Amino acid sequence: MTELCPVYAPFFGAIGCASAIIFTSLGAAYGTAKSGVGICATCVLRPDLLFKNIVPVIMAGIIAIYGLVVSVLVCYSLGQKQALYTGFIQLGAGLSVGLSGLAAGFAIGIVGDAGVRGSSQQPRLFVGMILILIFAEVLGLYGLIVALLLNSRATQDVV
Amino acid sequence: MTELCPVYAPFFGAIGCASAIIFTSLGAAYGTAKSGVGICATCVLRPDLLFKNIVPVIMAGIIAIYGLVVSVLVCYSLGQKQALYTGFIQLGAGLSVGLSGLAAGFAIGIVGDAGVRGSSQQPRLFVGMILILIFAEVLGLYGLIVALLLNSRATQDVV
Amino acid sequence: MTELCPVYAPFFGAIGCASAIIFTSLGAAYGTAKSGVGICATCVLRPDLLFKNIVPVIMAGIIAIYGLVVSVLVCYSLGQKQALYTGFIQLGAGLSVGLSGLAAGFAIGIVGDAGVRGSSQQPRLFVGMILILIFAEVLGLYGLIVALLLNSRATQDVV
Amino acid sequence: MTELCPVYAPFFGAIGCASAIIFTSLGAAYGTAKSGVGICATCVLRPDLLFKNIVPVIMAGIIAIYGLVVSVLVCYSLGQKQALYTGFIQLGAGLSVGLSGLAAGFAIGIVGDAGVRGSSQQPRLFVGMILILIFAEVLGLYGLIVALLLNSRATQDVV
Amino acid sequence: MTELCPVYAPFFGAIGCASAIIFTSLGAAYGTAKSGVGICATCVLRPDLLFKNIVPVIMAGIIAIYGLVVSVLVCYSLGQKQALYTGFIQLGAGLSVGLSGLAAGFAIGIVGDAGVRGSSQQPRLFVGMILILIFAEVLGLYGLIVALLLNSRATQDVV
Amino acid sequence: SNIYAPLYAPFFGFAGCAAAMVLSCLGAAIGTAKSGIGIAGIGTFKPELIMKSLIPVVMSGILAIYGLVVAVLIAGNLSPTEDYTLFNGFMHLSCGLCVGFACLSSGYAIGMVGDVGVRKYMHQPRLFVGIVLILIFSEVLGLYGMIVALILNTRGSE
Amino acid sequence: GVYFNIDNGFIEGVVRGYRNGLLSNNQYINLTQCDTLEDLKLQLSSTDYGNFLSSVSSESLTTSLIQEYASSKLYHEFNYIRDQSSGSTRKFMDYITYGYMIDNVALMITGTIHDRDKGEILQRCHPLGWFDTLPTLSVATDLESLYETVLVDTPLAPYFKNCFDTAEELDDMNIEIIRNKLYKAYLEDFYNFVTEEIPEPAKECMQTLLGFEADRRSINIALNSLQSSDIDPDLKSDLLPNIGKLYPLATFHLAQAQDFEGVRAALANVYEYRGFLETGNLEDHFYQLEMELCRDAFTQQFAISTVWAWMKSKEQEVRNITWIAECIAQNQRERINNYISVY
Amino acid sequence: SFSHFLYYLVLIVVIVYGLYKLFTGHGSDINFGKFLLRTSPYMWANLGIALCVGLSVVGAAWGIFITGSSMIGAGVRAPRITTKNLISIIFCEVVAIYGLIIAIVFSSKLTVATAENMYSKSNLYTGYSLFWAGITVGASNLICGIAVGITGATAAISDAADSALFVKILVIEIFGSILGLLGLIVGLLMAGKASEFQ
Amino acid sequence: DILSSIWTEGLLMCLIVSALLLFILIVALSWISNLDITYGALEKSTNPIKK
Amino acid sequence: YGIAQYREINAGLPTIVTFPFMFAIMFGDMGHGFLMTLAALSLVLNEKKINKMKRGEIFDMAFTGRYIILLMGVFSMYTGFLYNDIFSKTMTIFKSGWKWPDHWKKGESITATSVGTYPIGLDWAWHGTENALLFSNSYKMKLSILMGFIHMTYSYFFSLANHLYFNSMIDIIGNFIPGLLFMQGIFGYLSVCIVYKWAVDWVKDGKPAPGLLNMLINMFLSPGTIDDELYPHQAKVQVFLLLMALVCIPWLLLVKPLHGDIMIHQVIHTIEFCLNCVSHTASYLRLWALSLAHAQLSSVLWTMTIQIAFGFRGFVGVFMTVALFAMWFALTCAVLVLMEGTSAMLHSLRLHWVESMSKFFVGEGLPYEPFAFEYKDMEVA
Amino acid sequence: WCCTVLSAFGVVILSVIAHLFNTNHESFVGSINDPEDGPAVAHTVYLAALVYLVFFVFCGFQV
Repeated sequence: MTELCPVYAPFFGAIGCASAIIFTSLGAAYGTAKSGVGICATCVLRPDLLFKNIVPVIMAGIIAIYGLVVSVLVCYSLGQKQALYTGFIQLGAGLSVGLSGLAAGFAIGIVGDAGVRGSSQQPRLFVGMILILIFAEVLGLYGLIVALLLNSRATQDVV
Repeated sequence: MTELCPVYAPFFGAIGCASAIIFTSLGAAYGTAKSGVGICATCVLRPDLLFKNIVPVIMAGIIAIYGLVVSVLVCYSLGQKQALYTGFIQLGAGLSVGLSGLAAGFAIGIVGDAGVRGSSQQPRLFVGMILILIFAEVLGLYGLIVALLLNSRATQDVV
Repeated sequence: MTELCPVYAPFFGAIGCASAIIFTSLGAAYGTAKSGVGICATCVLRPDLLFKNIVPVIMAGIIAIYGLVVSVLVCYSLGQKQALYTGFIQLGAGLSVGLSGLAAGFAIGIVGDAGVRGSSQQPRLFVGMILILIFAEVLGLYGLIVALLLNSRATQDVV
Repeated sequence: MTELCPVYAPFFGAIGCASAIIFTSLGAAYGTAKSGVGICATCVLRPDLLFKNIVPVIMAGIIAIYGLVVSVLVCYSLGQKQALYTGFIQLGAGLSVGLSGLAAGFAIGIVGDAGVRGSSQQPRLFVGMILILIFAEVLGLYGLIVALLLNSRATQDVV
Repeated sequence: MTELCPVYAPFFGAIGCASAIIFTSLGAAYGTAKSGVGICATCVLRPDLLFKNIVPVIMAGIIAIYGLVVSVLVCYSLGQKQALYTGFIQLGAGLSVGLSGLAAGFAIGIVGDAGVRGSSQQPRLFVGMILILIFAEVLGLYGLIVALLLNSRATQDVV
Repeated sequence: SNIYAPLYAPFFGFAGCAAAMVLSCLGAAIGTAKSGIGIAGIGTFKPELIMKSLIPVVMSGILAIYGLVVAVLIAGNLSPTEDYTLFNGFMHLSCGLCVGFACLSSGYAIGMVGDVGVRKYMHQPRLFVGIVLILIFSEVLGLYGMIVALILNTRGSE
Repeated sequence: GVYFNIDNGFIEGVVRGYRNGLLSNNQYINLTQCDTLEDLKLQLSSTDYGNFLSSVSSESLTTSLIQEYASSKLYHEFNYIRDQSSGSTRKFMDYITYGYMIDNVALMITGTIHDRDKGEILQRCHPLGWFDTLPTLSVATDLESLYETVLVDTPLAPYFKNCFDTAEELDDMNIEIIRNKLYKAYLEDFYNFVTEEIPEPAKECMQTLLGFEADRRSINIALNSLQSSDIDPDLKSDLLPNIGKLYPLATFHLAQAQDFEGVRAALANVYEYRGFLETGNLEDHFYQLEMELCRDAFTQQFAISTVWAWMKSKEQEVRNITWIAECIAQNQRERINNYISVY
Repeated sequence: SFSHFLYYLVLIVVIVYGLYKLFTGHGSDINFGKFLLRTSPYMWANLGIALCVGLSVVGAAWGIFITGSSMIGAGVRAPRITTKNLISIIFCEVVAIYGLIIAIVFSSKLTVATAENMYSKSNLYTGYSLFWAGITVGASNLICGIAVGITGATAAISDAADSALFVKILVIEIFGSILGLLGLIVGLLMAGKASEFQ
Repeated sequence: DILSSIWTEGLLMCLIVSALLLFILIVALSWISNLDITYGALEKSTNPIKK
Repeated sequence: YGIAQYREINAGLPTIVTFPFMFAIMFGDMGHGFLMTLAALSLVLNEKKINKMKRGEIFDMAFTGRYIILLMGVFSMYTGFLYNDIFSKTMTIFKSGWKWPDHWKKGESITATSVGTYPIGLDWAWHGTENALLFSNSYKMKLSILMGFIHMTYSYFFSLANHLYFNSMIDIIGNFIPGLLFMQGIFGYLSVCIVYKWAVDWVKDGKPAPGLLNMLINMFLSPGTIDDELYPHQAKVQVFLLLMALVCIPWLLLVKPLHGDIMIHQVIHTIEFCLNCVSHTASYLRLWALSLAHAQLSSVLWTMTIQIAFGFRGFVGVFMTVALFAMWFALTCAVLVLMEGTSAMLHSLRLHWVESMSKFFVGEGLPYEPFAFEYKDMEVA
Repeated sequence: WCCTVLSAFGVVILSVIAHLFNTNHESFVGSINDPEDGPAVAHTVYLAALVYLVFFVFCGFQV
């Protein structure tokens, strides 16, 4: 075990990879759950805009895709001889994307619930719902940007 | 494993670089969730005021922007041979900016909900609500300025 | 690094500088959010009195000013080969200003929203509001002098 | 103390023999308490069923029998010389039987309350409650068998 | 002291003799608390039933007797030069009797309250209430027996 | 010995297997429980489309198969005889955490939304298309974690 | 929700079996074609109520009598559910009783302002809202005695101390003010209670159903308080529940709604009450909405609010039974089908 | 709450201790792997065998009263459901049967190793395998017991309504029990390959 | 080989097992301490609709 | 955001161009902008047909957005020319940039030589390099802050234009000159700092090169310039600007009130003026932020949603790449243009609503709604 | 309906990147990780361009 490449270096990279999907999956789960509760609860009175209001769950699926892509790439970054430093940045990227996705998922859930409640009652609120969901999504998008930039930085000039 | 540059130095750097986006993302997510509930409540009743009333969610996205900037700036100072000073300062800057952004997000969400509710009835509360959101955002601005100072000397003549 | 100036010495300084802005930001954010809820509840009846009842949010702004000025000065006090004593004292100053500002912020928020709620009815309560706001801001003021006087000795005759 | 009979080994035997009575006693106490509340609540209007309604209480007593028998038969194996192997075996037997008895006691208590409640109103629910008790007690007998097999296996071929 | 009889065994012995009375006292106190509240809520309507309703209190006192007898029996064996096995056995007996007595106290308080409140109306509920009490105290009986068995084993061929 | 193969690596391999199975089982169980609550709630009122509304329970089952497949692969590539590597140990650890927590989260989401949708399905007939759309868009949540598990595991073996 | 079945499981099972006894639309139709009250009881014996009304002669049977006896069996059974459970559910069922208790105490306030009679007043009290110190409270010789005996040893105390000050009751009309503001205090306390200690989904259903009841009481207050003007809006604003789901954005306008125009403008603002007051009688619309939410409660299977849903459903059911019995006894067959229940 | 403040105290003290060790340079002194290696594998194996049956019994009993209490409550209105629903209790305690079987097959494996000798790969692997195989089987059994109990309670309530509703809801119970079968199979697969404590 | 002089491995094993025992004990106490008696059935109410 | 004052300089006219370009400097990519420009053409070309057909949910607010989207699309074209990335991938028409050394080992780390300056936009040689992210980020931080300061100056001059058109002098001397001198003396001094910093070839110059964004925050401490002076007295003379600003703030605080609550309003006015100035100049980093976010999202999608090149020269590979490209195009269109493009739309929209508008636009007046209507064929019920 | 724009883009963009592969361009081909065979992948991507041309012809059924 090299002094700069200890045998326990894979812990941090592996846990980062795990968290990168775990936390975003929890966030997307909460977002989908709250959004769909609102959907089915408020479109029952007036159904025809079910397909229109499906959107927050699409956003949560985008969050899940975000977690999937960051996790698969940090997996691609994993190895056996990797330096402790590499494991540290893989862990950092994983936590960044996962927790940013969790925050984004909370935003998706709450906003989607309120938005579908309004939209079933009044139609022009749908566009504003779209805009807010976009913002709650760009939160997790920023998290993804941070994570991908990190796990790109996690490999060069490594001994 | 230099005394001034220990092998475990970049762990703090990675943790700070991530936390700079996690905590800002959490603050922004809470802010946009509260503001979005407010927007939905006011726009189901007053649809036209939607686009005009979208600003608090923008100011919630400010916290995410600040997290992104501080995270990438901290990342550019990362290095496998980085000294313990560098990791220390990046950790401190990340925590400072992230938690300042979290407080800014709490403030933004709470006052955005309150001001949206108020402007739903009375027309010229919007300016005061905007200026209160301005102060809530400038709070995160102070956080970002502190983080920028720390990161600026994160690699100042470091041995 | 010598045992007089151990390698981990900058940790205390960095966490103190971070926590100063963090805690003053939390205090100012709570104060401004809660007092802004008060403003939004009062101005729907009295829109004109916004420019007058605005003060507590500004006072939270001065709390944030305290936090930033202490944070930036004590940050300028950093350095890699800084003495353990410097790190300890600057952690003390950062925590002192931060938590004093947090207490001041709680006071500002509660007093401010209660006072603006009352002054919605009665005009002459405004002067009492302002008086109590200064007698609460003096808390963050005391934190300011405490932190500054700690910073003065942070490196005075240090070895 | 030798490696395979360390001085701290009999602690686990002591904890096993204590727990084997503690957890079964707690389970049987919950069972008899819930059943007692149920029977006292039902008998005040239906005294004639008091004598036959005691069965869940005898059943919690049977839980106590499990606990006592396993605790004594495991106490019969302790010593200052007993190996770490035997200490682990008796510790594990104690946990198994105690947790089984605790779960069984909880089940008897709740089911007996519900069933005495049903038998108050409609007669042939009595046999149903009795059968539920019988199944929930072959449940406890399972843990009894596990504990006996474990402890019997302990003393053989020990250094 | 010899490793087989380390100096810190008396700590375990003192904790065991403490627990043997502490936990039984807690259980008996809670049991007599519930029984007394039930008596003072029932006898207010039926004064003459007082002396006859105080049996669960008697049995809670008997649980306190169990705690006292285990404590007094354990304290005699305790000594400075005891083997750690004796400390473990005393600790185990103390916890066993204390927690069994605490379970008995839970059961006795609950069933005594329920039964006395029932017997306030149903005069023939008192025999069933006694039966419930007896089958609930049998738990404390078994705790007492395991305490005697362990403590009697504690000083058998102890080096 | 091989320093990259310390003797406690199988502990983390079993960590991955155990966590994967237990969290997948827990998520599938919550999904099944909440979906069954909804099904039984609407059964007593409009007993007919119960079979059509059963599907969320089928998805909870599908979560169970996800957990099963990941866990059985993790078990398959463990043995005492082979020189199990510590990197592979944390690797199976992470595989298990990913799949288990993804299944748990997807189970929570699918159980909640299936319950609410099936309860409101009795009132409005055509809500089933939205219910099943949410069903599959929560399915993908656990599918993503299972794919993570597969790739992370196959690199663990490699 | 798995901890729910620790102690309420038997209560849950018995209440669900009771739901199985609720009357359906088809047997409402079957009871519709009945031509006489004794034919009504003959066909009703086939229903869940069974031989309940076999103790009265046909000539002595009246719609009021069948109302009283059906409500009496329901009250027996609710008391059974109440005393067959303990803890948080026990307090919940107490709060369920507390509304009827508020109505009963408000009724007892009359008879104390003017002391014409006591015993008949106490007897005619409907038994669901009974508490221990009702007979003691009945022997009150003045408003003051009731005021002190209702601030001690009865759940009336918190509401009274919150709303009233040293029995300033003679100036205020009982039914319009004393009863309704007390009901408000009860309702706020109950909503609070549900918000702290109830778990999901009992929470998510009970809170909205309680908000609905608050909305119904608020709308009734607003419409009945515009014919006269001596209810000043500030008191009216105070009198409105201040918690619900149309609060505040609709409550404010209702407080300042001076006429039918104001109330129509205010109430139609919220979505699910558009046209609610525009067509027909508020009875039908409000009871229909109440039964829809109760049916919604029944859809949930583990929730404390199932007992609320069941006993509101059964109360509205006995009200429908009374409606059918009256519309067949008093002729006027054109309004048989006004029954509201949906099962 | 006092408990939450206790968790906060535990977290802060463990974090500060870890940081202290890292800064004094003994981050290796907190050696999780050394702790794993030095502790006896007998302890892991026996904790696993104990906890598998313990958690299986806990989940079994939990589901038993969860189903049975509602079953008795619904049987009051119509006792037609008692015997025909007892199958839910049977499928709840087949989980306990699984726990007992896994416990006995695990107790097929324990024995005495040759003193400090054979404190090596084979026995260590067996110890950890037994430990978290027992945890897997027990926890999966507990959770499927919870699920089957809830579904059996719902089945009781539905059976109180209609007869055919019970048989259409019994599929929910079957799906719940598939989880317990999967737990048993995964526990067996990931535990069997480890040898006895030679 | 020793982790820490005071923190011998046997002490760690004792602490872990005692922690598991303590946790299960505390959860059992949480279950049993939530016993509440159905007092309603045990008090003859003065209301006529019960008597 | 708010109807104009009775005769003030309507903010719509500058926004006509600034909003599309603020969006584009946030958006960047050629390909996504080009597809959205085609979408804009879909409504521009068919404007005659769509005008008499119900907007509904297919277009909705886009009914009037045919020309807005067109202009932000052509500005997206420009930003692509000047960021050099058709979607994520960089194009290489223009002259070769950095000449990395001609001899390279199998896997050696290779630097690059500044043989010249790439004429139009970011140098294509930067693509794929380990320093690309740092270089581009520093570049576009400075680009964002400079363009934002220019936008602030152009918007703030509108306040002077408005007051001059209304022939009010006290408001000019009390708000514009103090406010302008403050904002220039800090942030425009920072801008002149950065432009001088690029202008000098630092290493050849010999004197130290200050950090990328260092000098001003270094100056925050004290007039005793710490080190690394930009130019002769450049770090020294700026104390004059700093003292001018700090003695200007109380003048700004007192000039307007000196014609009961007028002073109370004006103190709040000065406080908000300064706080908005600093906050908005910081907020101008949003352009950078979403530019980088879009670039990285384009990179990641491109790297693992298109062009795996699997099954090269194979019919099965042809089918696989067909499906992969269909999925890639669907993802790019929906996710990228809809989500991120409207996101950047909203960010630049708020930017104009406050950062630029509030510097000069204060007056709110009555709207102009004359008496007429075209038709009522909407079938109102 | 919507496949028309996808087919047109799969003609234009996929063709330009196809030729830019065939031109052995550094930014696309020749790297340490990408496939080294320029014309080989160029052949299959040209085939994809042709099949999108056919797909566009099919989608031209709007008339």
